[PDB]
Amino acid sequence: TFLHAVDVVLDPDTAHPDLFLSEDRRSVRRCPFRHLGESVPDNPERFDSQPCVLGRESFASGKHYWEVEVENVIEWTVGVCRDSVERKGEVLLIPQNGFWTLEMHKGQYRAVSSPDRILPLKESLCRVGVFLDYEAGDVSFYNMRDRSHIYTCPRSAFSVPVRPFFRLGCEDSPIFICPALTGANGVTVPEEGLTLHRVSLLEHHHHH
Amino acid sequence: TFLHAVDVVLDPDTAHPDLFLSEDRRSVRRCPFRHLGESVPDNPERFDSQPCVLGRESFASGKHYWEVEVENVIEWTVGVCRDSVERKGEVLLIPQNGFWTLEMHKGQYRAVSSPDRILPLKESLCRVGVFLDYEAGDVSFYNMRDRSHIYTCPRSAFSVPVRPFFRLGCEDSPIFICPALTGANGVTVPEEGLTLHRVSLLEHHHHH
Ligand SMILES: [Zn+2]
Ligand SMILES: [Zn+2]
Repeated sequence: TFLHAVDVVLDPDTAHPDLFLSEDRRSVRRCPFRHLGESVPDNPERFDSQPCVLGRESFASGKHYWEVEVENVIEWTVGVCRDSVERKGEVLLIPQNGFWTLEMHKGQYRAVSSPDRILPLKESLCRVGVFLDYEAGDVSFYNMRDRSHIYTCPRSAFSVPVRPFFRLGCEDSPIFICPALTGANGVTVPEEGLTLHRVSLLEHHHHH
Repeated sequence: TFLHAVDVVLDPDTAHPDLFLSEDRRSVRRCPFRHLGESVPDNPERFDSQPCVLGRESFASGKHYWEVEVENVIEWTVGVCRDSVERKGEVLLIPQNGFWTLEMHKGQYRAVSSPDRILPLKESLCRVGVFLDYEAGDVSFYNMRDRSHIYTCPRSAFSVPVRPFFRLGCEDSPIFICPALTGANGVTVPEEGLTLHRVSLLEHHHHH
């Protein structure tokens, strides 16, 4: 019955080597330059060619959703994939291969990353909802400005656990995976209440 | 751990008699005129003076949130209350009486319905999130345009179950309680997917 508002954190062991994750692993950009790191170049979990990264959490049942900020990113993909998807080479990001996606490519939105399913959106998307109903075989996408439906993929027998999926098709342009709401978690609330609480990859550059 | 994105439906047995609920009990307005109905004028669950209505579901544990559309409503209150709150006469809608609220009154937003806690918001709110962390004693409010925090009430020992709470301080102006996202639930998904799916109290009037 209950819809889970997921708290998505990225899995750095899946991330293509050109992706730079925030310290909190909740935002990611593709950087043109290398950061000297501790990370294995080509462990089997890692996407080696497609500039992709997965959420750490997998879902095997139930209803789940999360939201992604994509303003100022010209090329991106969001959605869900099987935990078993192929990671190596020029993987086709299509349902038949275990990927259920929404893409921005060359100023258009494409259902299931298909040049034959251009979605006739009438505004630039800024915050996209990704929705999963596992048993119903449903991956759906929402415009979170007005909570309006964008697309539901053809219904699928997922069979294995699925994970949040992300692709960055352009450089120097971060996406932000919106944390689940937490209220005042961890924060002292004064006797009159806590007002307008505020707690970035936007400042990451290579011109130091 | 998990945040519940609640699907809130109103309880008509709590609603002040001047409130008119949509057929699906997910939106409400205060109407100046009577609708000939089947409803008891003054059952003990019903607010008799404060123009208020509760959600049907109560929460005794965990983290929960829901969202409310309030555009074009000049006077409204949203929040959480104890299931045990007083229903009769001119109840003071304050924490000490079991009400944790955010109010729009006379062009200002007021924390806990207090004329002494005017919130310095810099935009007109359109969609408000109401958040509960029961064990942490937390009722929080969010601006869902950008998922920004507005206010957390002083932390409270709720003790008994709590319910969604709504007040309509003006006439002919509906609030819409946003349904939990459902993807394509109940809807046939064509072989190419389902595109831009669309499924009102805005048309309710007394000039027939
Ligand atoms: Zn960099
Ligand atoms: Zn009416």
